[PDB]
Amino acid sequence: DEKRHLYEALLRHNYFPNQKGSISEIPPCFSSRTFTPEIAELISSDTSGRRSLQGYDCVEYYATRYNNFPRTLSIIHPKAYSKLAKHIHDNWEEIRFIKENENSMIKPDMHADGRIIIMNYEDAETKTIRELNDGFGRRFKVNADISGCFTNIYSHSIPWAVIGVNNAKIALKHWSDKLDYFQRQAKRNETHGVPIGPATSSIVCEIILSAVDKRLRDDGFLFRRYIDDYTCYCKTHDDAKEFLHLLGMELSKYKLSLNLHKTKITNLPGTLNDNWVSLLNVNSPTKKRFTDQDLNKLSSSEVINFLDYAVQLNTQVGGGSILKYAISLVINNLDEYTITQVYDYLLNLSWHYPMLIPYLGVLIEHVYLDDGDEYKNKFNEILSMCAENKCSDGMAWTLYFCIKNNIDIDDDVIEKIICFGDCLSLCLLDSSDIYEEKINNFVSDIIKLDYEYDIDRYWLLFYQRFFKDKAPSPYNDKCFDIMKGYGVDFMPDE
Amino acid sequence: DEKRHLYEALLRHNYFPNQKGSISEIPPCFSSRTFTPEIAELISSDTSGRRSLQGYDCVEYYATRYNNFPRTLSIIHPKAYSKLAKHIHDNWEEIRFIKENENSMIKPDMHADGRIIIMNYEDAETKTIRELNDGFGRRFKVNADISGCFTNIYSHSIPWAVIGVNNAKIALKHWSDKLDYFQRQAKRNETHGVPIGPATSSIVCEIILSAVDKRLRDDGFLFRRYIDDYTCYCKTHDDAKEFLHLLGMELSKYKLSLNLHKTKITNLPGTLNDNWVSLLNVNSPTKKRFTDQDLNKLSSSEVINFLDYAVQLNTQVGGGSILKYAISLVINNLDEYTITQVYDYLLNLSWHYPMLIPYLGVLIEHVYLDDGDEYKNKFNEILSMCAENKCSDGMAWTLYFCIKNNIDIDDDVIEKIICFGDCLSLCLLDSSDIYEEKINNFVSDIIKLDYEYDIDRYWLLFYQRFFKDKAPSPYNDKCFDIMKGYGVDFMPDE
Amino acid sequence: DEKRHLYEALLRHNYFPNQKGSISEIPPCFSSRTFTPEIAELISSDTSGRRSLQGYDCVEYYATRYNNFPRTLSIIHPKAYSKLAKHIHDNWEEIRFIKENENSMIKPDMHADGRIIIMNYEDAETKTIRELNDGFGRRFKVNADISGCFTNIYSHSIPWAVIGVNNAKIALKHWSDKLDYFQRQAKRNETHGVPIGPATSSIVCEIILSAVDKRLRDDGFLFRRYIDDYTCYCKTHDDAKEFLHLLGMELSKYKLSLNLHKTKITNLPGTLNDNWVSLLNVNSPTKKRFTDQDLNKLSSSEVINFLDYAVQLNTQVGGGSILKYAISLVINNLDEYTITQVYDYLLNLSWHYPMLIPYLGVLIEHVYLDDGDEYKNKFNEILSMCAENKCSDGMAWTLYFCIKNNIDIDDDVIEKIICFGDCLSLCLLDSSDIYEEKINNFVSDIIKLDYEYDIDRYWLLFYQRFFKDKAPSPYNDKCFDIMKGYGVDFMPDE
DNA sequence: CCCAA
DNA sequence: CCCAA
DNA sequence: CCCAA
Repeated sequence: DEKRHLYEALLRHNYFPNQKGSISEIPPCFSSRTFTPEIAELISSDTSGRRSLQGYDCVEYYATRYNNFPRTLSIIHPKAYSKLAKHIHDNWEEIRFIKENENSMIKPDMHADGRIIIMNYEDAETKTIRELNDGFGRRFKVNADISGCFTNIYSHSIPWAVIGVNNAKIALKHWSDKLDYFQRQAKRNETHGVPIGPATSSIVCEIILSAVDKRLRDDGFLFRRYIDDYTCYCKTHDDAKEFLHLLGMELSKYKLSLNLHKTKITNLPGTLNDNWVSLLNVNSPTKKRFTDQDLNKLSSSEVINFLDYAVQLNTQVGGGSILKYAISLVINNLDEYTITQVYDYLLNLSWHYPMLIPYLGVLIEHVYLDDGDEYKNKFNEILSMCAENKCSDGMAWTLYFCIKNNIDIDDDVIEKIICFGDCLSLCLLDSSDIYEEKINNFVSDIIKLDYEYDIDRYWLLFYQRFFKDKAPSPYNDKCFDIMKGYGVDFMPDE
Repeated sequence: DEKRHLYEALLRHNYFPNQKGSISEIPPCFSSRTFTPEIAELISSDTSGRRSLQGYDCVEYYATRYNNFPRTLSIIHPKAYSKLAKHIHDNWEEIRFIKENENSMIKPDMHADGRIIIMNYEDAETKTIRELNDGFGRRFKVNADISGCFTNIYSHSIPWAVIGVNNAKIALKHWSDKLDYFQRQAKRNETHGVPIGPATSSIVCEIILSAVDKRLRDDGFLFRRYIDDYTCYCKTHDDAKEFLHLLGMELSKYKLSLNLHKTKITNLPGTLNDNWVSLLNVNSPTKKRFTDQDLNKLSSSEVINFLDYAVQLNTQVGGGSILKYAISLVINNLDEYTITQVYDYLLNLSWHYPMLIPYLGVLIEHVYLDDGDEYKNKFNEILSMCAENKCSDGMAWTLYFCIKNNIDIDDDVIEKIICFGDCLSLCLLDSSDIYEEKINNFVSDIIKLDYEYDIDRYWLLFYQRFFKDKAPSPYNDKCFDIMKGYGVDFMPDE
Repeated sequence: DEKRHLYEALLRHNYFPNQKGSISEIPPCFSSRTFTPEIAELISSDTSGRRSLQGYDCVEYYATRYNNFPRTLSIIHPKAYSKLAKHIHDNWEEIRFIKENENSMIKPDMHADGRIIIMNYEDAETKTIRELNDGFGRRFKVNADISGCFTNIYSHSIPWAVIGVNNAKIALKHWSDKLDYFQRQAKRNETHGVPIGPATSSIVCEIILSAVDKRLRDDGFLFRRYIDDYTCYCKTHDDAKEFLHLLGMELSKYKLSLNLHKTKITNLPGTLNDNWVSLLNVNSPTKKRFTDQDLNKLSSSEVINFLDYAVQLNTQVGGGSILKYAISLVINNLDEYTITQVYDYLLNLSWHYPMLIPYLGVLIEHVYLDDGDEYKNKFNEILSMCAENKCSDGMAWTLYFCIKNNIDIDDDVIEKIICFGDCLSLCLLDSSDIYEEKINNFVSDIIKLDYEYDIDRYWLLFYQRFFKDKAPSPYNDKCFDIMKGYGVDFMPDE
């Protein structure tokens, strides 16, 4: 069923930020499964407890981009998220028009693994044919980015996209207003912004932007929207300017604005991908298959020189995730002679760029990690860099590697982890049970601060300690008790 | 025999512009065969008919270059061309000194297919050895282009190249003066310019430039001439300047001038080809043979990324036919999975660059052209672009593909084809017999205009309608009747 | 034994400049073998003879770099070199601390072929792991070159590096002062500069720079020294500036200075090699092994286009020996169809860049050198270029090829060789015995000039003529008689 | 692997 | 195929 | 080999 798959996607698969295709932003030890729709129904049915503050804060997870710029993913508190997901499920007949939006490529869709939101799920076949069909006969390409699609989207504009702005103003119940209310409750009862990473906020953004897509489609524009990025194909240059103008009016109707720095008009034919993508693939040592596995095994010189050229392209161009693309090109065609060289190169690049840290888990088995403790020092230096740069993705993945592979962590970097206080990193540290007293001191400071949003920012740590009977429930409601009684575990075993 | 091969080359093979090596400028449905030297002798023997105007105009065929710049190829009227080819044949003993010109690479030569003029016929072996032998010991390379070798060459300078300028001035019969007269009669009795594409004008240009080559050779210069482009290899820089000066005086002796924008002096060692050629071949996915056909079959990612890199190189460098070179690199190593992707990419690039249109005939069989009529819309949009940009090569090749592969053509683009009025495109439209009344209206307008040059500009259309008994002969001479009686057909069946 | 291997390395293997890894700076017909430590002991024991001048001059050998910049290698006179090598051997216990210097990569080391100094002997395994371990956790790379490590190194600073500057000043016997004296006697009793190429001067430079390396190491700096080039890896930018400052003080302590033009600070991660190295290897047609020899045989188009791209990279970047790297990439994977093309390309590039001349010996057998005498003209034009540009490496290698392969040399270029008067080229000319009277006139001019340094600059030519009984010994000592009596030959047969 | 320092 | 939006 | 002049 579409409805049941939507419910299980919202809670069991796309609650945590898990929208990436190949490697996740979060280590795989964190999983939102065993959090079923029945449990969320029981949470939403709970009315006990008193909150001094209005709304709920969320666990914040800082993941670096390719330019080391932090992006704040969020894990919503399960009470507010359960209510929001239940309301989205209950009115899915009125919401599912976002599925039949041909212009939006990244939208809800029934996937095999159980998700609804997967970025870049479509294959290169249909992708290539689609951009060649859209770009045919047109000599201008328009790239326009919404400035604040996650950070300043208007929750009160959720009705305005559904029934119209004027009709929603006269009408002030409808499901869109309740969706607005629950989306506000997801983040501290704040009217602006949505948590990045869950599919509920992606559904809300699709609902808001579907009216803009419909208005642009009714004017005859050929365009594709990936989340907030619009790519339009225009026969003439005034058509590009008119698309930009009409998109500006349609975004300003819902209190949104184009990123004036990011919008650009290029001459077709450009490239189907970015230019660095073709530069990398045309220089890839693994670009041709041989159908025998011994032939397509890369040597040391090939991979080392290709990664050096990738660093050259990242410095010179820097138009995207060049290093991650090249590493994913060469990481699966390695032989056992060259594992140490590529692994040390990945260690250096991962110290410089934390987004390359998860690739260390690809070759984490072949590398003799005991050795002469040099790898322990390198991993702890990576942890120091992650604590200094305040990035949660690299620290979480490195801590996952150290816990799984029994790499020892010094006390000095544990002090830096507590000073940073990333919720997922502290969840991993609590799951190791070595550092119980420091986690206890941290959560005691959070409790004695008596701020409800401070507890909400570490609800996952508090629930992981409560579920293992290491700490009482910080809240006075029954949501944590309901989740513990039905065996909800966000750090499950295999 | 050299003489008979020359005659049959001039009339049966190199009458139409057919000097290209791999793919012709004209679709293969047009052929100058079945136009034998005996028929041209009979045409030249004909003296009947009266012309109000002096000379003959020619069919004009606008072929795009790599930068979309139009180049006007010309098909000479068969009366003037027959007289010109007969005069060139009859005095071939006095003309054939252009064969023994070592500096001119593109010159008449007895070829297997029957032509005398084929551009770049020589193999990479002798080419590579020749530019390495010429460039050895020299540190300067001079590239100097004649500005108007086709557009402002002096017909009265045809005697001046043969017997000398002063001796030809005192002499004012000689065969060079009659060659001048027939070359003038080839284009409207105009003293300046030669029709591009036939080998008669190439022979005339070789005759004129052979004296310049002899004067440069007698001074000890090591140089190579490709049509109008001079490439000289010099030990010192003053030798380069002295070559430029002496070439300027030798060209000004025959009322020619160097293209001052195009001339340049580069430092040896450069590259044997252009720099983009080596950039393409060093990045080519097909650059290495494997001797088994399954191994050297390119995947989708390889060809798509190589063509994206080719578009990048065409935008960034633009020093030559980059896209045509890369397409010819990858078009013969395609598997049946990737035919649709590469064909759609070629359709887009061919809409943007009409010179890539003939490559659509390489994969015209494997593509399911019926489908859902999308390919029909794409071909008609290409026809619209060709009508708007006023290019005859792309329109002629697209019309050939549509007629051969039964792609339907709307009336709206037929209006644009009649508005453009390309002679070869209208020949194809008349050969389809669907659009008889519109072609009849067009030729009725040409007849009622009563301009002899206007009839000469569409002589091929008029003769194709006369040969199929769809229209009477527009002329009053017996040339068309002679060609019809001996079964001359410029649109023959296989 | 380490001591005996050091002695035989200093005299039999690393007397001549033979520090290169793959191809030597000197043709292999020159060999310093059959010059044993016993013979050098006998030379140093000799006290006969009188010298008007103090010290000895050395044979000068001008080898081009990648930018055609001459570098003066030197072959020390065997009396001064024998004394210097004997003194270095006799106190090797006090000198061998330069072996245990971890920061210096190019240092004395017991090698299989008998040398102690081989540049870049270490494999890519340990090299790659070492630069990845050193560059981990650091974001700045410092490249600082000593300006005059060969040309203005202070011989009187040899004690200052050993016992300290102040202690050596108070002390004014010690072995360092005698090493200073013998190093001065090696080059004309001059206090500044060392002869480039022998391992004795490399040992002296290592002795001087070992104190600087120790002072930089005791401050906690992570750095690597290749001859005169320092590469330091720093966590912060002030650490880079502090390394530069401390290295400046440590060099100024021994009257050395940094090359202020060459020093630079780059951002890690850069590339393990230079950027052009990865650009060449990522574009190399031979970069992947196939384990069957027929598959990894390069075609003509592959090598020709790769060498054209290499010339493009050498012109555009010019950061190192790009052409030599690419030629060594493609010279060992050639098939017999493409030998002529690559050989002519190498002939052109070797005329333009004499450092590529030794590669002509790789394919000197497969090329039909008799032919139509064109290769003779090309080799003599290369000899003319070498005489004009005053380069000894290209002339010596070309003369070796002409003598070995019986390529005739005209008298006109022999005049240019005598006018240049390179000692090794004249040694080869004397070893051919064709040009005996011209070599006799040259050495008669040197003798009648009555300058002892002029005889010392051609001591190798004088000894080669004396050993073959073609001329008497120019000196009045017994060193040449000792070398002749024990069969020392610097041009030995196989 | 293949250069140079 | 392999990124990101 | 594969373009253009």
